[PDB]
Amino acid sequence: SANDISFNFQRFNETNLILQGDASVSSSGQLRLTNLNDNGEPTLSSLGRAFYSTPIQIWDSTTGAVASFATSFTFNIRVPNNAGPADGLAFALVPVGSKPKDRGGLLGLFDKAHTVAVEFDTLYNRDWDPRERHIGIDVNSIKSIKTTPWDFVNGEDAEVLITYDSSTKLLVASLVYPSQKTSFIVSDTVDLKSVLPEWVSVGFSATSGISKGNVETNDLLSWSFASKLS
Amino acid sequence: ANDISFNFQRFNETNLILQGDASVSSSGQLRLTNLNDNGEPTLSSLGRAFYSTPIQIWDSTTGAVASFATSFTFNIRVPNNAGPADGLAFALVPVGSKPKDRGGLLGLFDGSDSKAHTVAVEFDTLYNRDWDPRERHIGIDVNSIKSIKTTPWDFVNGEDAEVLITYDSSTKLLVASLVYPSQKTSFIVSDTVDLKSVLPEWVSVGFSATSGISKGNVETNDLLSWSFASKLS
Amino acid sequence: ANDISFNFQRFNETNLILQGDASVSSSGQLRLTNLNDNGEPTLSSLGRAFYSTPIQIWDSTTGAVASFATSFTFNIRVPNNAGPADGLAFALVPVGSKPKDRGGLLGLFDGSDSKAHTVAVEFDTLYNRDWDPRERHIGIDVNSIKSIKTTPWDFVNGEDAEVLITYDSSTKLLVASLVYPSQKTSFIVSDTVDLKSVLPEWVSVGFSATSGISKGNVETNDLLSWSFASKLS
Amino acid sequence: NDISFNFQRFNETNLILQGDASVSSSGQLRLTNLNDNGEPTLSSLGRAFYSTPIQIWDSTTGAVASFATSFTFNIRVPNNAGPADGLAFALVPVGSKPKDRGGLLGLFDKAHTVAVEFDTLYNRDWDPRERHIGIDVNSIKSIKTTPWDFVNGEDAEVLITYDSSTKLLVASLVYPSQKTSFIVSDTVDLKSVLPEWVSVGFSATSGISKGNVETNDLLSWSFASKLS
Ligand SMILES: *[C@@H]1O[C@H](CO)[C@@H](O[C@@H]2O[C@H](CO)[C@@H](O[C@@H]3O[C@H](CO[C@H]4O[C@H](CO[C@H]5O[C@H](CO)[C@@H](O)[C@H](O)[C@@H]5O[C@H]5O[C@H](CO)[C@@H](O)[C@H](O)[C@@H]5O)[C@@H](O)[C@H](O[C@H]5O[C@H](CO)[C@@H](O)[C@H](O)[C@@H]5O)[C@@H]4O)[C@@H](O)[C@H](O[C@H]4O[C@H](CO)[C@@H](O)[C@H](O)[C@@H]4O)[C@@H]3O)[C@H](O)[C@H]2NC(C)=O)[C@H](O)[C@H]1NC(C)=O
Ligand SMILES: *[C@@H]1O[C@H](CO)[C@@H](O[C@@H]2O[C@H](CO)[C@@H](O[C@@H]3O[C@H](CO[C@H]4O[C@H](CO[C@H]5O[C@H](CO)[C@@H](O)[C@H](O)[C@@H]5O[C@H]5O[C@H](CO)[C@@H](O)[C@H](O)[C@@H]5O)[C@@H](O)[C@H](O)[C@@H]4O)[C@@H](O)[C@H](O)[C@@H]3O)[C@H](O)[C@H]2NC(C)=O)[C@H](O)[C@H]1NC(C)=O
Ligand SMILES: *[C@@H]1O[C@H](CO)[C@@H](O[C@@H]2O[C@H](CO)[C@@H](O)[C@H](O)[C@H]2NC(C)=O)[C@H](O)[C@H]1NC(C)=O
Ligand SMILES: *[C@@H]1O[C@H](CO)[C@@H](O[C@@H]2O[C@H](CO)[C@@H](O)[C@H](O)[C@H]2NC(C)=O)[C@H](O)[C@H]1NC(C)=O
Ligand SMILES: CCCCCC
Ligand SMILES: CCCCCC
Ligand SMILES: CCCCCC
Ligand SMILES: CCCCCC
Ligand SMILES: CCCCCC
Ligand SMILES: [Ca+2]
Ligand SMILES: [Ca+2]
Ligand SMILES: [Ca+2]
Ligand SMILES: [Ca+2]
Ligand SMILES: [Mn+2]
Ligand SMILES: [Mn+2]
Ligand SMILES: [Mn+2]
Ligand SMILES: [Mn+2]
Repeated sequence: SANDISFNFQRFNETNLILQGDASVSSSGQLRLTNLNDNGEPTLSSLGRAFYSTPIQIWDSTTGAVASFATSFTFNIRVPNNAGPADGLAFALVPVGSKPKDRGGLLGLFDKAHTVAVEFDTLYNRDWDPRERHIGIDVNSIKSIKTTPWDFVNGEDAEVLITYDSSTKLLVASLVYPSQKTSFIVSDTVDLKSVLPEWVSVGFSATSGISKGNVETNDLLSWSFASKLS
Repeated sequence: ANDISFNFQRFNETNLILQGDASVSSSGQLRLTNLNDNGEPTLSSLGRAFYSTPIQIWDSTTGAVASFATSFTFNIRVPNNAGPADGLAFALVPVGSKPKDRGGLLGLFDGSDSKAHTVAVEFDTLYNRDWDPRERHIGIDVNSIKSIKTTPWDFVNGEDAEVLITYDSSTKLLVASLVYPSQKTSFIVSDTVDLKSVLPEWVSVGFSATSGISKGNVETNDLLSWSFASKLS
Repeated sequence: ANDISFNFQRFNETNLILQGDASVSSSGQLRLTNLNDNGEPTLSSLGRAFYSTPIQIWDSTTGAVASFATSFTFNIRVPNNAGPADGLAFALVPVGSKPKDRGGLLGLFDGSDSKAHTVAVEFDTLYNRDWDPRERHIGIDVNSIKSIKTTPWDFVNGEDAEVLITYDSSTKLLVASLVYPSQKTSFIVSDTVDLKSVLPEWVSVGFSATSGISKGNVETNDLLSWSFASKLS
Repeated sequence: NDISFNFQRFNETNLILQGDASVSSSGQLRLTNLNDNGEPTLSSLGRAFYSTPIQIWDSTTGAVASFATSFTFNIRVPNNAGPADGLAFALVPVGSKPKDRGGLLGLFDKAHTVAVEFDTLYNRDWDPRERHIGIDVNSIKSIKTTPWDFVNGEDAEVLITYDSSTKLLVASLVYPSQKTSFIVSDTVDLKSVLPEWVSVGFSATSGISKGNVETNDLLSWSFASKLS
């Protein structure tokens, strides 16, 4: 029963995605999670999500097996002139068929949750966030089990790698800016069996801010995923 | 680029589109055609099953064509005092394609004058005199149940068959091989296929099978494992 | 579990052990056998070439046996008014083994009473009356030039042949296939081989080829590309 | 010209061992010397390379490899000692011999060498003060470092990647036991520093002075390269 799935997209197409809320694929093959107006500028209170169109098996109830996975992606978050960024984007494992949740600081993921995410959090929410912008590991809550500071760079491609090792239960997320040569990493244990259903949708969720001048694009340029169910 | 790879040692309904009689058993076998509650195959059965996300086979903007490889183990079992019919096939079909004719048309083709935009590799257990060669055969099927090429296949009742199908977009060569690990026998067929001119840009990949329409011509059409990989140049 | 994988679209001497007449050309072809000053293959030529790191095929502590898959493109060219001889083989051999007999023994086996501890897949272009089947063939060779199993091979002069060899350690099935993309012809042979009982734990993987010993029986033995993968379960 | 390997246990048969390096009966790559009590010894120097060279770039085509390596290491310091000197993953010229002991990690003394060091001993002439992960381009004086909170005797998991399209080299380390993680990244022009073909592997040294010593054990190693 040793199952695997791997995919690699250097360009996106709608045909193998479930798009929700504001998410679209551009004619240039970019996954734009949040809404652009007719002038190509990001709008307020935007919420988009996008998932690979086939569910991934994360664990097996008969055998007690848990999947290991790795994903990499390139994102571009651009803030217009005279604006600050909000709210961020996340890679997520969510229940099959789940619909977007609350927007703004809850990143379309949160509002019995069964969601694990890695957030790239561009806006301080004083009720649960650390002060600086951060990479967070989110287990059924917007209040991360662990964060690491992230020195956000406006409009420059970020390259992410997230891995999950089912033998150590360690989830590790890293981001590098090839242009700035800066890099960030966070790691914590997450018991996927105890939090997620057996099958999940994998993909992304992103929101723009709810108030004028708190806004950003949330673009994915490339995405690779691989899972192995031991 | 748009690459995809999967490996199923056990099947689950969650990542398949099942059509007609196809089911996944509680043991994780993909049973393409109908079994009664005693595990005996029924007449005039038709099932298909596809991976639930479409595969990009070629790109009209760039002219790129995918290369792919698939392997699978199948088990065709014929009840005592029957011969086998009709066979099973691995296929690339248009997204949202519905099953076609039963019996000798393997749920992939019909007697219509419309092109199926379907490429398949058939494991054909029943002679249809209007298009088949006389012996049981592996065929390469391009928009027709009349294979562009076949090779004889010495069918073995109820024994696991291991298949490998490869498509090289640089030579346009499609190659299908089958081995019976129990009998140590092997078969192979090869032909060129221009995927761009026959398939749409995106396809569903999976299987189609039919049982015979007449008493004493019947078989199971079980898949035990399936691996697929595609790479769009 | 341990693995090794490599893929060469062009050869370089830096990652090969070359023996006898084997050379790598400035165009990146692995030429196993020699050319005379007239640009024709010479008589009694013998070359071998191995990946320069040994592969672990099995483990005596764990009882694990490797599964492997290899693919390669070869070009055998015969001068006008000649027939081909003797052939080329993919082989697993003991680490540090030296070339064996010329001609019909393909540089892999000799007339000694010692076990060569060698498994090969031969592409045999010359009938040897003491042990061969009548037609040219793909053979599976276990410690002897007298193949445990062969399949006829319709040799085509000077056309690229594409080979795939797989070994599944769970069924012990070794399968070899050849296709000519130009002719769309294909051949396959399969048999079980217990690698633990024949090979040492570590082997060198690569090729062996010979040209004929008598005028008018001669060929080139060129490798154009080679991919290998092993997985020690 | 692509190459991939994965060793969950080591064997001598596919390695070039230099100086003190050995493979144990348990299949661990021990880069530095152990005494009869299984304790690490002073002034040890060991290297170990995959026994086939890797093609890193091609002068005819201008192609540069992308690569990725992962490995688990165990650095153990005896009681009443501190650690020295560290271990490194390196790309070195084919047939390269070990260089200087101690703080030079067996790699330096233009040695046409690129390395990622896990540096357990402050050398005031070139190091930053805290233990660190460094990117080393032809010098023991890293082009870039990041602090590393060394944990005595706990398994460390490393990932190093090199993307030839961005020229970005990234190294990361995690302690699964402590849930701590570290990362450093810089651009490296491999064409201008390495030969076309290299040996890939490890170099490690134990300290030269009493009470500065460590084991330098590799437990698993995966490597993959792709010459575009
Ligand atoms: C392919 O993969 C699939 C999917 O993974 C495999 O299918 C699974 O197989 C396992 C093992 O056989 C099944 O486990 C068994 O489940 C039953 C309970 O079944 C009923 O409840 C299911 C759960 O419902 C809750 O959770 C879901 C989300 O996870 C939620 O949507 C529901 O609304 C519900 O929520 C409620 O409960 C929660 C806590 O439990 C609360 O928080 C929440 O707020 C609510 O109160 C449900 O999915 C299931 O429905 C499926 O199956 C029915 C048929 O029964 C079908 O009609 C439906 O369409 C669904 O498909 C049911 O309603 C449980 O009783 C079993 O327990 C026995 O075994 C355990 C294990 O040892 C023992 O501890 C027990 O004592 C007992 O003896 C068992 O756990 C699982 O139900 C099933 N899931 C699905 C989605 O089908 C499939 O087998 C794979 N195929 C192959 C070939 O391998
Ligand atoms: C990586 O993978 C590799 C390859 O698979 C593994 O390596 C292989 O490991 C196996 C298992 O250890 C080795 O084979 C064994 O080697 C044993 C030693 O072989 C040598 O020594 C033998 C004995 O030598 C003594 O006796 C002879 C007389 O018979 C004298 O001539 C000689 O001088 C010695 O005499 C002295 O000691 C004896 C002690 O018995 C006294 O009696 C005398 O008084 C005197 O003092 C010798 O016979 C033999 O020919 C060798 O020289 C051997 O015992 C055993 O049976 C077995 O063969 C492989 O050698 C090794 N292979 C390679 C390629 O190196 C490795 O394990 C793996 N590593 C991991 C981590 O898994
Ligand atoms: C993704 O692929 C789809 C399908 O090939 C493309 O959508 C088709 O585009 C053609 C060309 O304009 C239309 O005539 C079809 O009707 C489209 N089909 C659908 C379902 O709308 C699409 O262009 C590709 N997307 C990107 C971003 O490349
Ligand atoms: C195999 O690789 C070797 C080592 O790079 C190539 O030889 C070198 O080629 C470069 C560029 O052509 C020269 O700058 C070096 O001086 C060569 N060194 C030698 C010949 O030792 C060699 O050409 C490659 N072989 C093939 C068949 O491509
Ligand atoms: C380290 C995570 C495993 C990646 C393969 C699914
Ligand atoms: C994804 C594999 C390509 C097919 C040619 C052997
Ligand atoms: C190493 C992969 C080979 C498996 C044999 C089919
Ligand atoms: C399907 C390709 C086989 C050659 C080695 C991966
Ligand atoms: C061979 C894979 C390279 C990946 C480096 C980012
Ligand atoms: Ca926030
Ligand atoms: Ca028929
Ligand atoms: Ca012969
Ligand atoms: Ca130092
Ligand atoms: Mn946050
Ligand atoms: Mn037919
Ligand atoms: Mn022969
Ligand atoms: Mn240092």
